[PDB]
Amino acid sequence: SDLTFCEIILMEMESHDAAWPFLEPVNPRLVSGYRRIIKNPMDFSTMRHRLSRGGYTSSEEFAADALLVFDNCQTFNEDDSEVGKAGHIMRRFFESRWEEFY
Ligand SMILES: CCc1c(-c2csc(N3CCNC[C@@H]3C(=O)NCC(C)(C)C)n2)[nH]c(C)c1C(C)=O
Ligand SMILES: [Mg+2]
Repeated sequence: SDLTFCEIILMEMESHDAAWPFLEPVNPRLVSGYRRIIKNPMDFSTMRHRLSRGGYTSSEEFAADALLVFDNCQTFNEDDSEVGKAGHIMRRFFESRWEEFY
């Protein structure tokens, strides 16, 4: 039941217009300094894969990964960059959906 809500939230994030920076892992070969600055990368497909194999024991673990996506986004990208702007939309979306489930 805890995992049901995560499937709904993850499905909605995956299909969101603003999800485009977060659908796949950042390729550090293409992004100078990413490996240096971001210690714990995370993205929606990594969450999908972990959800698929049953690798989340609780919804709190799922939310930790979601928040990590947006913490990494704000650590690496300017708030007015295209990726930063998309990350703020996605972060607010996640927080608001998470709250109306718990
Ligand atoms: C800015 C990199 C980044 C992305 C991301 C995922 S798809 C994407 N793009 C697609 C089309 N044009 C804009 C941009 C792009 O390819 N720019 C060229 C590079 C910089 C890849 C050489 N960007 N997602 C996250 C979370 C990122 C970071 C650094 O946090
Ligand atoms: Mg926080």
